Amino acid sequence: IFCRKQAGVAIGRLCEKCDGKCVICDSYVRPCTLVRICDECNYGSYQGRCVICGGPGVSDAYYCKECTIQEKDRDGCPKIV
Amino acid sequence: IPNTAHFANVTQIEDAVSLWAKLKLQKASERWQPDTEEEYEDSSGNVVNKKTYEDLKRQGLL
Amino acid sequence: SKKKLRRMNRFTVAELKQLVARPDVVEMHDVTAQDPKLLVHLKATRNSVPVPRHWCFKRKYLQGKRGIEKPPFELPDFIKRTGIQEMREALQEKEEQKTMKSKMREKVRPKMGKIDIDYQKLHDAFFKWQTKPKLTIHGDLYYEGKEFETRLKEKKPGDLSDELRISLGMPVGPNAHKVPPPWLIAMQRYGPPPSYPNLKIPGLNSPIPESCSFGYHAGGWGKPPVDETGKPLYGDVFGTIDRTPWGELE
Amino acid sequence: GHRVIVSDVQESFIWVRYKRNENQLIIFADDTYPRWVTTASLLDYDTVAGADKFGNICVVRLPPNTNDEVDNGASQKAEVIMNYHVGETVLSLQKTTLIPGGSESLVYTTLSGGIGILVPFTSHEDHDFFQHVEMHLRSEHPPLCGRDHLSFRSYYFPVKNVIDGDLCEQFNSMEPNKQKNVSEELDRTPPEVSKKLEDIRTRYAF
Amino acid sequence: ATVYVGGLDEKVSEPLLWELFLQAGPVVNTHMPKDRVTGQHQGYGFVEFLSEEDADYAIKIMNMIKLYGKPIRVNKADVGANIFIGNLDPEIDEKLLYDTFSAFGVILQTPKIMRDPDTGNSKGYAFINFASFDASDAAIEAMNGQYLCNRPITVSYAFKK
Amino acid sequence: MGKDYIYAVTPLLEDALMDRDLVHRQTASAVVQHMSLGVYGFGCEDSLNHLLNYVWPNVFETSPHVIQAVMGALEGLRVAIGPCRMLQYCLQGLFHPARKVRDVYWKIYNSIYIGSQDALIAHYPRIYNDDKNTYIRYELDYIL
Amino acid sequence: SYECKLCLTLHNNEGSYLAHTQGKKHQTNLARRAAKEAKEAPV
Amino acid sequence: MFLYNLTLQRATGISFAIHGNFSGTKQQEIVVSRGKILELLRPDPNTGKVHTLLTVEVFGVIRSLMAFRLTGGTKDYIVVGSDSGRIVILEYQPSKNMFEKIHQETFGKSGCRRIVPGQFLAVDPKGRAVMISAIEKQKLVYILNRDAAARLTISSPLEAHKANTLVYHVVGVDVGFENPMFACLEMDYEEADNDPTGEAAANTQQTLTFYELDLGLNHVVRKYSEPLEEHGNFLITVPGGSDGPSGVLICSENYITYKNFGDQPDIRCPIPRRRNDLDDPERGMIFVCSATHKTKSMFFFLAQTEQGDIFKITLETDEDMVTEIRLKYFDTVPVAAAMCVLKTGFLFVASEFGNHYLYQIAHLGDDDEEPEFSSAMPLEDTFFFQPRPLKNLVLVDELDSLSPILFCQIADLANEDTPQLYVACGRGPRSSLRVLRHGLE
Amino acid sequence: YTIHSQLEHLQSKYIGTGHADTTKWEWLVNQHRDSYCSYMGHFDLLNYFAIAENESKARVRFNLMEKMLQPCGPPAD
RNA sequence: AUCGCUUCUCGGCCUUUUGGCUAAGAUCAAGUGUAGUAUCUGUUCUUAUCAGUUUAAUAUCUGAUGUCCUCUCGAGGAC
Ligand SMILES: [Zn+2]
Ligand SMILES: [Zn+2]
Ligand SMILES: [Zn+2]
Repeated sequence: IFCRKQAGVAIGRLCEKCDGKCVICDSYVRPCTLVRICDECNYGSYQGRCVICGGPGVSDAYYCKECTIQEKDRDGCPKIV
Repeated sequence: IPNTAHFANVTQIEDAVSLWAKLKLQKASERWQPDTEEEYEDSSGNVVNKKTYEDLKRQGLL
Repeated sequence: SKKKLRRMNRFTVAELKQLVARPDVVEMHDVTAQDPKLLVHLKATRNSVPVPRHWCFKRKYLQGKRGIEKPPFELPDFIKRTGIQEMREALQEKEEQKTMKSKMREKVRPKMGKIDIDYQKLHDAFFKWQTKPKLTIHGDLYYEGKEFETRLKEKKPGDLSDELRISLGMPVGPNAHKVPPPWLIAMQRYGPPPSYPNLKIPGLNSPIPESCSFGYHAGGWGKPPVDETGKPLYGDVFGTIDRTPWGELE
Repeated sequence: GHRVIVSDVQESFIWVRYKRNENQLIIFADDTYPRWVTTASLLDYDTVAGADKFGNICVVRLPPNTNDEVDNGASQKAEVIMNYHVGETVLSLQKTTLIPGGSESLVYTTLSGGIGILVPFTSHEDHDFFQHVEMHLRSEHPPLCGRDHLSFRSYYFPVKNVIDGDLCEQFNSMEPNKQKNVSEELDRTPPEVSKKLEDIRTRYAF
Repeated sequence: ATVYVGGLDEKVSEPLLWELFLQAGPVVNTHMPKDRVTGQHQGYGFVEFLSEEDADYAIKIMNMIKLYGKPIRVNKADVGANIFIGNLDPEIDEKLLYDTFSAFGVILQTPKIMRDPDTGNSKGYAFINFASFDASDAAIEAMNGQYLCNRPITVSYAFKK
Repeated sequence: MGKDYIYAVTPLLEDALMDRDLVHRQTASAVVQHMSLGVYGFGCEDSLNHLLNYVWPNVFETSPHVIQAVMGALEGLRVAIGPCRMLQYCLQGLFHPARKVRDVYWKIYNSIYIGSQDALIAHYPRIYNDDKNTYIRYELDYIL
Repeated sequence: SYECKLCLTLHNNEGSYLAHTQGKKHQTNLARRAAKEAKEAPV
Repeated sequence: MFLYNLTLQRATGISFAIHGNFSGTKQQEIVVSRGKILELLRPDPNTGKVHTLLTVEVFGVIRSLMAFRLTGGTKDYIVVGSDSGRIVILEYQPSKNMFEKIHQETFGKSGCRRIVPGQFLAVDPKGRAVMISAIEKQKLVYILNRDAAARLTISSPLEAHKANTLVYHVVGVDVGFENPMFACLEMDYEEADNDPTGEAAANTQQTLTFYELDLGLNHVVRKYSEPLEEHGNFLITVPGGSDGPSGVLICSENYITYKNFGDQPDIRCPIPRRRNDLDDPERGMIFVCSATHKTKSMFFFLAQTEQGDIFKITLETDEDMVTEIRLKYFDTVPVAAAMCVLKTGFLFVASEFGNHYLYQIAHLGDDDEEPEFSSAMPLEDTFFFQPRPLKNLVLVDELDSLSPILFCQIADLANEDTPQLYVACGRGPRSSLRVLRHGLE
Repeated sequence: YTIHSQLEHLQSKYIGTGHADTTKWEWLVNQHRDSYCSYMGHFDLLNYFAIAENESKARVRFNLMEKMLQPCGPPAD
């Protein structure tokens, strides 16, 4: 399930369990570009969380270079809410 | 009518013959026939086809 | 019933084939399609690639491959050459013979560096003898048993095989030219077949293949079939620019 | 001298044969894509360069073994050996050499006042060199206007065997820091790079 | 269309069989539907060349072709049926011989020409295994003394060696 | 740096795309996906064409993992091989009698369309105009 | 894996193969095989 | 094969232009766009010669180009909307002679799509927000604030997704420190595709509409639609705020219209044509490009027409309303991709096919024996006028261009050893065959 | 099928997509509109047409955007 | 030669089937959560049209299965 309400300028973050993988491609490598999320899945208790685990925002969700070659990173906040 | 694919699943014979009829017409169309296409001027500044050119050529004028 | 009135719109396969401009395409279920004039124009476009066979079938994709026995994959030459396969066979037989206790003994005291195989053997295989495999161009989907289908539509006469030559009595190799097969003999005798009258036989209706021999024993060309006035059976049984590429490496 | 390359308006180049003694015009080999061509050129006996209305230039080559004389919709077809998105409608190609004794070239002249050349390579050393030059240049000096260079040059059909001299020639106008970084990846000196950049235009054009 | 692949060779594969069918003409069917037990070739097969005259001349040609090295015949699908034929024309070929002597029957051995071995040129005799003894009878009768190529024929039942 | 070993590996993937099992074809498809995204732009498109021939038949499939890895292989292969080739693979089954095949081809063509909807403008076929509509694009065949 | 070239059954493991060859449908197709076999063949 | 691609002569033809003090001074710079190129020229007032300072590659398509000035700063940023899913902000460094990327905002996918923004882009006259817009279903707005150190920032974007709607233009309306707001055209193909008869094809009306900010509540609210009489191409903005009224000139076929929402009764004017011309009884007339000189004293517009004729337009206005319109024939120059009307008394006429020109203004286009036209002058019949050679403008500069290069031929067709190029170029009456050579005259 | 809520949201997301019942009319009209949006976007096919007919870029894009409304005949029934 | 035996030789490939003894010399064998796929296994289908639903086509699903006498669902007939 996806948020997909369109993108913004607020970076996303990763818990430490979820540390390292891309958001969709589920890679572990060659991350190129930073993730951005929507205000609605940006506010409040959802500030600085794990887009996947829900855990605390510590490490930065990133985008596997394949995902940027196919521009699957131009859709917005992909938060599994 | 040959057993080419174009009629396969056409089982009634009048349909087959009209089908192969238009098919025949199209094959004769897209054939390049030098007899009617390939065309020759006589010396006299007027033109005929290959066929008629050789016809009157070898029956003693051209 | 409205589907049934559109079903009365569901025209005849002859309706289609006569309407259409390219009739090769028209197939069975084409007609139950909501827009057969489109469907057929599409299927008659250039370069397009038709649906697989097997959407009709009840069996799934290769459950029909289920039955048979199949031989293991065959490596590329330039990888056999580097002699890996024998290393691996030897290690295999070793470790299939060895017993559990000895297995753990070798776990605790390894045979470190049992073998070796040198680089530049590998790096030259992969970077100096790597070569284009056989590829199939746009369109030729693989379907079940395709590799079993032998091959067809070589109506050409000159097409000969080496096992063909051997099990027909003719020669294999550089002599597949200078060898007129046992069928060119009766080509010269009473003619080449009257559905391949657009085929000329080499040494019988064509000229001598490179350095052929005239004579009537085993191994020659015999009498090139000719009329009594001298004109051959057909063709000539006796025999009477600048292709440089533009961008090419030095 | 005796082959025809007809070029229709939408499908492609279509190689046609004239057999004089039977006096026939017969097809043997065409292309596998749609290409709205605007003008083509001959590079050899088997290779034809094409422009396209949407921006592209391509080079299409007959396979080396064509059964020239014989008697979906074709028998045997040609392949594509290069694919470049120029960027503007290219309205005339021509195989030519400019400066005296300069090696051959392709001049292309677009519809917006642009004129240029595509120039072969003679040595995998040259080839690999600029190949790496730009493969780094994309990564560390992307275009201004948001785009990606690989994707802009592979707008319609992907790139194949063309290097972007106009990205390479940007090393000059780059910054000393990056000039360093990249020429050090090449482990040549910015002198080595920039001279190898300039001279390749020197021996082909001006 | 339908041709009897007789003396159908065991290992002489239906694939090259159809490739020769094409190298002669309309390769439409090459089939030797064999024993339901063996799998190997069953001595007579059906070769369909979808043109009748195509199959006819292809048959005239692929007779005496050495299938499994042995002459096998494309046709319509040892008690002494050998005939001695002398005053023999030395100027013939072997497939010409098979087609000249096969008019009244099959040839279970092509005409073995008793030629001298010193040279390779014959002295004018041969013997030919035909299908039947009545076949050798009829052929040797129609060609008793009759017009051979250069030395008139003289044929009859053959001796045993 | 797969532009080197792509040739070595193809005959093994074609080997395992001619059946060996569900998981066999699921995994060979994943391999095709990643090869295509690596070799984007280096000209090894004949090899990915060859492997399209073998992957595309699995298009009618049911198991979620299998059909999913197939679809992934086709997005990768879309950037690496271009969208003409794949629109041509997707042409004939858009308007098919059936509905299982209509639906898979419209799923694919949707994903081919979303990404790279703008190339296709030069890849669409020529679709003749009947009586009361106009369907040809005369814009594109002005001569000049 | 294992096959029955008769019943065209594919098995992971031995126990299942042995239970297969303890004919129930193995038995049916087997007796049919024998029946059709004796059908076609029989100085 | 393995090829290397080199461009000898850049693209010359001009597509877009802006004018602003792109180096902070009050010497003005011009930023034009070739095809895939951003080129910046500075016109010297002394000779009248324009020096092409900076010519850069961008590897994309420039679909939209608009300069803007922050509220009170001395620089002139550039907002470029191109064919990537991004909006980009650019500046000049004369110190390095290079364009600099301030900010960068992704909003979607690449390529010249149809529902992804980038084709149209407008600003608010003061420099507070930008709107980016597609030709269907999508428009966004960005807010711009100086940071503490006055280095510009840009927050997340707003939304105006409205289905089944074209856009023939978008433009910022000049309000005075109110909420900024934008005038788009529109249309609605919706019904015309629900009607099996083709009736709704006809009988559909452009809707000159305004969306409005609400910077307090931070959203875009639909204020003011108004069904317009007939589709017209675009909308010239009326210098509002303090100067002038607000409002838009709708440039529709044959008719140019003032209009603003509120109390104003909407203002018309038919277009004056040239007299006794040789043009098809059917052929309409549309306003092609425009450029507005707004100065200390007053303001005015120039708009051009198909046969190349330029016109002057100023507003005859009472207290808060304007009252009537006067379009008076200025002169006729080449057909223009853009006009950029300088101070220092020139204007840049960006040709559309061939050599592009720099004229200097001689007389304000006022008070001579050329007639007077008006939106108040009633009539049954039209106006006319009779054109003439250059009266109010004087041809200072002439920059060459090959656009379009309709054909070529390489040869050595002078006795020289090296080859020349024979370029068949230019459109219609302004076409030519031109010789290129490697030498300098 | 919540996948479908998202997927006809995708149909609502991308004007020009399809589904298994889509009609030749919707298909070809969507491709026709897209063709127009790109003739406008790409600065050079505009010169191609401007020059092919004897029109001028304002004339060209005005035609195009008028045509964008019913490009391929009237609707289906 | 036969037939009875004796011995030996040979051939199969058959058959035989192991290192003795002790306290059978002693001892003992420690995996999930989720779904889901596939494979086995077990099982279940002649009935006669036609109408529809349905389906690419089948199928499925739904619905009934000529009158009159008469003798034993069955029969000869006016029809
Ligand atoms: Zn991802
Ligand atoms: Zn959200
Ligand atoms: Zn996490």
